[PDB]
Amino acid sequence: MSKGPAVGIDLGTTYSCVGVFQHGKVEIIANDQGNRTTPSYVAFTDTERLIGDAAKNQVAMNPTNTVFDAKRLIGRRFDDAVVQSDMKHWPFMVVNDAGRPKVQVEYKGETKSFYPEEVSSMVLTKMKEIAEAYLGKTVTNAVVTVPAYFNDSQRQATKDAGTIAGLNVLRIINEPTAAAIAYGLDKKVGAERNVLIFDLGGGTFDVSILTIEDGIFEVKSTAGDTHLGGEDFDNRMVNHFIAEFKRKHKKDISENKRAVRRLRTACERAKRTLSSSTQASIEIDSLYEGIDFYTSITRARFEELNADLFRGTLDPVEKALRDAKLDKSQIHDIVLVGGSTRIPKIQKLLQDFFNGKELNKSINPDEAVAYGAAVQAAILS
Amino acid sequence: GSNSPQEEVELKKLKHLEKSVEKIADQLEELNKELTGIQQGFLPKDLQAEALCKLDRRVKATIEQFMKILEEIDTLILPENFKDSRLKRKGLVKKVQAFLAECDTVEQNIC
Ligand SMILES: Nc1ncnc2ccccc12
Repeated sequence: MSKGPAVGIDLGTTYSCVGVFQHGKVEIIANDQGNRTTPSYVAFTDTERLIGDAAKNQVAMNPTNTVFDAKRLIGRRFDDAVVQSDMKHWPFMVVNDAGRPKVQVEYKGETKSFYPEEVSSMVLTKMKEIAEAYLGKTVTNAVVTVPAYFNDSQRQATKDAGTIAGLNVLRIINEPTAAAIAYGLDKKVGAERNVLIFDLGGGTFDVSILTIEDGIFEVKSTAGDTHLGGEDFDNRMVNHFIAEFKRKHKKDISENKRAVRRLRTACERAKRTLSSSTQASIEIDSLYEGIDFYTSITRARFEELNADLFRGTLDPVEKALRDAKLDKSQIHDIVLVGGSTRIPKIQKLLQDFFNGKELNKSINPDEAVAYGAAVQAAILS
Repeated sequence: GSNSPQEEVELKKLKHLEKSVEKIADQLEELNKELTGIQQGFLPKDLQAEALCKLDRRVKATIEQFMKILEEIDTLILPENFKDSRLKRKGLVKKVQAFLAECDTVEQNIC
């Protein structure tokens, strides 16, 4: 293969995305399964190492040896409060190696341990291959994104994951900076600009405030909830349905893992439909004890079940404005990123908070960070 | 008759799902034949329990494939006038649930 262009990689907690700037536009690259995002999963089996979709597809079968959430561990010490709190909820083992965490798995019948940057290098290798398969050219140069709150150790560990994967990391840029670049906020004429990035996706909630002057970016403040996302909204819907099944049939499905999974998968889909329709229908034959479960949920009912969680997204916004020493009227631009920003109620609450101001939302929220990174990668080539 | 061209689209998706169920069922039958083989085979009593537990990954993969079929069938919305599609959907779920119960007997008898 001949030499290829530079790419933009959004290395996410749950999913990763790769883009390329060509013919005056960014193209988000679909993976071998045709998906525009790839799960940040690595599975170790009795015979092979699986990455992405193939790794996520067999998690129910091999939970202990399937690694994900490496981004929550990357550049951290084993004794970090974040490491200690998160490991209780993971099915895979996290061990202490001289103060550093390592995921421990069974691989080809042997006990093996990996540093979080080695796991992230496997995901970056997959992103590099996805780009090469589409372009039909060798991909070496990339811009890799990190959250704005990442420290020196977390940024260095991410760059090290890039190097391990055979990538030449042109630059490591903040995720909110990448989203601002996607909308070309840096190219708008005039004086200094105060930009608010509202990132609700990939199991985390991040609010960042940035200032752009003559193409120069400065992070003024960061806030959020490290464990808030779409899954929480799904859980509320599942609880609502479980209670509805009890009311209608006087039967508890919650101890049948397969019934709960069928219900959960259907709620995830009904949630996505409620972003473009005002009602979602669900038909599940023989859900539990031979009972068919045919029901529906309105957008309003969904909004109500999640009312505290949705309203709660404004507390980090107020905290970020306070830490940046800014009033809400001083924000020139609001950018939505992450799949959950597609929820109409979340957009409504955010627009009403900014007294009817229009939101930058035309770029697919799941892809906007990779989009901005791809633009940056083309600029640095 | 009230048979609509739109219902043909749904019946075609259901027939593809039935063919996928037949393929997973053939793997479950090969697992049952391998299970029986080890049990009434040439291996010593101790070496049989190890060989049988080596089928666990395959039995778990079979269960997962039937679960993904259930999830796929669950995306279908069929109006009340789609009687043949509603009957085929019901029949297919029950067939998959009976194969899932067999997978559970295998899973409870290995390891
Ligand atoms: N993650 C999502 N949350 C809400 N609505 C959506 C709509 C389409 C795709 C993803 C989502």
